[PDB]
Amino acid sequence: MMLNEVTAVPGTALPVAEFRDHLDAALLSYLRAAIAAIEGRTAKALISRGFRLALTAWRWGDMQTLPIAPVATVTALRLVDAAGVETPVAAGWRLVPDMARPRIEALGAMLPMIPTGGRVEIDFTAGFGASWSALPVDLAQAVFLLAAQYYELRHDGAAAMPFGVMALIERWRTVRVLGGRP
Amino acid sequence: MMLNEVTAVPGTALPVAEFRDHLDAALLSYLRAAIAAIEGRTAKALISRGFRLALTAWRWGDMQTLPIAPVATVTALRLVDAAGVETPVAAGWRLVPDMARPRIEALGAMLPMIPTGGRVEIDFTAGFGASWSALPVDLAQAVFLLAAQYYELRHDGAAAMPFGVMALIERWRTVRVLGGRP
Amino acid sequence: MMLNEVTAVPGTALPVAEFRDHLDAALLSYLRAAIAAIEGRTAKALISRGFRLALTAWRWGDMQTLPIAPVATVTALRLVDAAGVETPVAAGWRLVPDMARPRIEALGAMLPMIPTGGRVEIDFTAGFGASWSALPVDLAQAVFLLAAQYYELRHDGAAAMPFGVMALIERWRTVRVLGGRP
Amino acid sequence: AVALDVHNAASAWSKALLDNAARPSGAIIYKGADGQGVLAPEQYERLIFEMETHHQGARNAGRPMLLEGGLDWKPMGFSPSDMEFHETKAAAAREIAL
Amino acid sequence: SVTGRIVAMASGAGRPVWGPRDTVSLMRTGFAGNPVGFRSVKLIAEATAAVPLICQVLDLLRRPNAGQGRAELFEALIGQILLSGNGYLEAVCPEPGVPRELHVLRSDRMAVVPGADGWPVGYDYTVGGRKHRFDMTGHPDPICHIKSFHPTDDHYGLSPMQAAAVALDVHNAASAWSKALLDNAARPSGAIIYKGADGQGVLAPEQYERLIFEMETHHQGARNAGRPMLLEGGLDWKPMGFSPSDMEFHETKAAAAREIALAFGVPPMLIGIPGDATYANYAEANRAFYRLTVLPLLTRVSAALAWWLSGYLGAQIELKPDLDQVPALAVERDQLWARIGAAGFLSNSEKRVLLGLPPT
Amino acid sequence: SVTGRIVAMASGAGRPVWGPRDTVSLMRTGFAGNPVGFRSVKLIAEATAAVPLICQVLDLLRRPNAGQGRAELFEALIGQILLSGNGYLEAVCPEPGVPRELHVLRSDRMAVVPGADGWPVGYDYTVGGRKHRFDMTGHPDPICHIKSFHPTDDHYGLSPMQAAAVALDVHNAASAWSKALLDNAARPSGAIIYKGADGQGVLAPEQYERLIFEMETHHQGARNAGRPMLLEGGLDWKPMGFSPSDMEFHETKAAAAREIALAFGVPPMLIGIPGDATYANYAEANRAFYRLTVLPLLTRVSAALAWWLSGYLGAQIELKPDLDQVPALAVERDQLWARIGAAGFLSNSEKRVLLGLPPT
Repeated sequence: MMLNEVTAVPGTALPVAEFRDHLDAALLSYLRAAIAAIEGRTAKALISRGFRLALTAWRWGDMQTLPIAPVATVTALRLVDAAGVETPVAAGWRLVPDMARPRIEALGAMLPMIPTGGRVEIDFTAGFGASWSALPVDLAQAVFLLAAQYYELRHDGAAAMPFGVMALIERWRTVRVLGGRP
Repeated sequence: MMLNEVTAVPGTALPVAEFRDHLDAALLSYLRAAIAAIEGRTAKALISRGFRLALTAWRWGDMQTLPIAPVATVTALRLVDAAGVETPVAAGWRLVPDMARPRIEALGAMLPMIPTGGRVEIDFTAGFGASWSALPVDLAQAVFLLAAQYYELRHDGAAAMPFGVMALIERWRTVRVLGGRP
Repeated sequence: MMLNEVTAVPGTALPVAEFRDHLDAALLSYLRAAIAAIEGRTAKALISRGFRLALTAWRWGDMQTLPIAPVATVTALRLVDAAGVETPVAAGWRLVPDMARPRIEALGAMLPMIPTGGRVEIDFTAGFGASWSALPVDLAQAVFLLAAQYYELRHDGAAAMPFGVMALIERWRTVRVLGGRP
Repeated sequence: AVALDVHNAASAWSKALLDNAARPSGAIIYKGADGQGVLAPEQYERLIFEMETHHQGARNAGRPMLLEGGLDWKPMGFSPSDMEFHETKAAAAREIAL
Repeated sequence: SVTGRIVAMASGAGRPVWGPRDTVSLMRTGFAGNPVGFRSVKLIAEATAAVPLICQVLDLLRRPNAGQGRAELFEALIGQILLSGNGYLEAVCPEPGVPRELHVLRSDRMAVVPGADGWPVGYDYTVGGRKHRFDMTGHPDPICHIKSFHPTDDHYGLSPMQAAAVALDVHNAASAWSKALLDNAARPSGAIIYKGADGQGVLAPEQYERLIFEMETHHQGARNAGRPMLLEGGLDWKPMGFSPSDMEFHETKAAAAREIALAFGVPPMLIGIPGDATYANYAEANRAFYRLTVLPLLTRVSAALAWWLSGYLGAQIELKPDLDQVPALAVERDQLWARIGAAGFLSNSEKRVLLGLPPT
Repeated sequence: SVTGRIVAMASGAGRPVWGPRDTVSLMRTGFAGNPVGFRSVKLIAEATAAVPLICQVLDLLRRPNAGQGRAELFEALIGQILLSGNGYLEAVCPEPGVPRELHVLRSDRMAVVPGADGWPVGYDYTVGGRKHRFDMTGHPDPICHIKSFHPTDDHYGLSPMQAAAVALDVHNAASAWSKALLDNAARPSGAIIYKGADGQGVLAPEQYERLIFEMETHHQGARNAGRPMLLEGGLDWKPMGFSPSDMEFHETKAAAAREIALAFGVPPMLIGIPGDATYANYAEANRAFYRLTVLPLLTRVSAALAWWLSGYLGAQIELKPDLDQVPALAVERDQLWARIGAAGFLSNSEKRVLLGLPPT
């Protein structure tokens, strides 16, 4: 399980003008430093980039839920060999689009069996929307409440409002109560 | 279970003039950043948009209560196939309009059986009213008490009035005491 | 159980002049934002509007107490069918006017049986009086103590007097000690 | 006549104690970032699933139940379990036969 | 019989009224699932098949079919009357009289058709998707249907397992509770809490390999029980426990095991349930076993066999258990001989007849 | 038999219907895995092989094949009927009549082919990748298939181990719980907490070698139990405990051991399970053992042998246990002699016939 993204957000999609109105190379540097901070706490994507979940062994035979939460249209499910055969399989799975458990389950059988050493790599487009105007506005406000904080204080100094950065992203985090076997 | 809305609120319905009188592109940016924050804590809609609850398996055979609370006039209950047959069924259910458990129960039998892989998608119009003047005024005041706070402080700084933002929306949240099987 | 009111208070009944003397489109906006806040905590009505308790199944066979507390003169008890037969029944019940349990019990038998899917809708006139001068003056003072607070501070900032907003409405709330089956 | 009432009422005490009594095996306390806050339906369906599948049943007795920040599991008990009016019903049964 | 006209049609005239159902689900989790339900049926079935039967049918009963014998026939027969309350005995009869073979058709693959009035018109052996439709419109009536007493059912019997259906679940689930409690349960013997200089901080891999080594080599194992474990600044060892260790659903599983044996009628001494000694020394426990739940069950199956087989041979044969040649009633056999043997007022000719002996 | 036409094809006509499976996994963790399941089968198998058989076959039974003898043949045979519920006995027959050798083919390497109607058409001994396909279309039918009673299966039997499959896991896992609890468990007798002048600070190697020496020499061992251990400023000794010490899954493993013996039918007194005394003094425990789970099992295997071997010799031989020459029924043997010996109303000629003695 690697999950290294393919292409980053270009920056023409991030709201540098709207952030500036909320309060440019530094402004862009705090917007993404607050997007990465929030999407690392909530396991979201928020700009619908392209990822590559290149793992080596399925956790189940009808599973391997994807780490990044808002997912749509898995592009390919490649099965390399020990030498890198890079053969794309096209059938045997289906993405169950959920905000809770974005998973790629099966087609009535097991996942495409993984060659010994031949890791499987899945590339998908996970995120809310391609443009900033497609995000949930409470998650967009949390990015602003955080980026505007990174901008106003440069080193780790100290100052809990009713709906702060935490209270806004507390409903986008993943709720898990399993630290066990399955 | 996806629940991605179809069309957002245009903004001509949000009370930018009344909010300005309470204290315009920034004002509109804090009104919806406070509507989304409050309707995410109370699981309400407040402007009666159109949604799409596209799930894959019913939780019961006479159930699948809808996530957004104030619901009216489910438009369609489509049953796609594995290829996307998009066949709309017209009978077999009924919406029980409740503020507590907005559910689409049955017609004396099971729900329309879901094709294997052929997710069911339900599109409904959930909300209080089409215009801002139809909201419960205490929920409308909570949006103002929150939006006027997002406007007066830009980053997460600190300052509990008798009926604050929390005490006003505490009676619109969903009260659940089941974390179990049914 | 929906309980969506029919017609709101016009505003010519709310005491905008008396509130102004206590301290006009904003004043009217805080009066109703404090009436809705107090009547949501006490489950009262205070202006005797018209409601529609459109439920689907009686909780008992000699019951279905009404949610809004001060009730008088239930207008109709309609029994629609699965298609909306909208047939008004006229006998079989009686309203027991109480401030504690405003209930519509029976006439020596069960309630009018509800058609399968054919929800029953009850429309009543619940409230203290048609004019503001008919309210209990302690409940009217609580609306002023709250509306005058919404007016003097616009966002959720902080500051318990002997008879405050809470101590005045603490005797109008519903006291319930059943979270059980009956 | 009194021993019959004590026997009838203590027997209906045990029966009613089984018909209407909420014994939970625990509770998943979710305060949240605020002092109080519910979890979205997207987090409920996820949580209601991981509890039903992995943490409920006889075949799931001991799963270590990773608890994130904010979440908490308070194991609840049932303090008086046996012998509710046990001897007072037995002594009443002996006084009827007496 | 007169009411048979109105109850048969009200139940479905000439249509298969199948078994109560679940008659196959409970057989897997009540017989092949737990030892108490397995040993209870096995104890009753092999004891009932071991009792000799007298003929006031034999050659046939001793060698029923080319497969199972007299012992296996009754076991496989009683094994159905206990598991489902229904016992079917098919008989094939190439020549008139005593039928050649007797077969015990499993009761969950058999349904009754009430017919027109009262008594059924046939039976349907339904395996896979195919039926056979036996016929009851004859004098032999090839199917003998032994039913346990069912108060509310009209065409089938009641299984003692159906009564203990909840006790079997409590026993199965409490046994799987203890097993799962061992398969997935993280019991640590302690914890090395390392807060660090900060409020929280991990220790480098150079400090992990050192710490993982000094714990494995010097502080783990039986040969390392008591090492004083110097704890530096920041480090700490919190000894963790395991509060409920024994007896997880111990008595509720034991009480459930006693209620399964209670339903089937075996005394818990015989199968081996650890509990109070209601019987003394297995002399009365076995005698009460053969008297309360073995012979009363056999005297019904044997009586149904006799009346059914006597419909083939031209006689009204009787077939009852031989209460003399049973080792379980020896405690009762001798106390009879002691009473009549010590009775001197009557002569030897009188007491030979009293004890069942032919005079001399 | 008539339904045999529709059930055989619905189960697969002429195709190997293999065993329920796991018949080899449970044999390793239920017989060679734990002592209770090992001793239970070993106790039943050697007791069943030790009972003499009467012939109302002998020379063959006493010397079955060039390898195992009469004792080992029945042990290896009953050892399969207990472990898997299936017992196969191959017979090779160069000359007509009593076959030369009897071999007990292991039941997990054998599958049944139902054939056309009812009874099987052959058997497949599948070792490695090769089969043999015995043939059942003959009068001798070289394979004798002893099945324990299975209510839902049509071609195989039920193993008493399959019922106790969960109790064997609870016993195996609770025994490995205690073992692993000893192999990886850090029990320190204390801890020398050294916070230091700061909130946290290690002690130099010059202070470690000094401290590690004064603890090893003066404060460790049995000869150093009570040294008052002067603790300077900053140092501290926190005596650590071990809260759950004994009885980790103690009763749940004992109750599991009792349920394994319950399923196999042995009284826990015989194998040695510590528990309540249901039987008194092994006089009734052994008598109930040979009466409830040894002779009922032998009277089936011996009956199947007789009917199968009588298909070779031109006779319908009977072969039943010799209930006289068994030391386990002496408690029952004498109480019979006491009842009929003390009976004076009948003459010596009558009681010699009652006790099984040829008159004189």
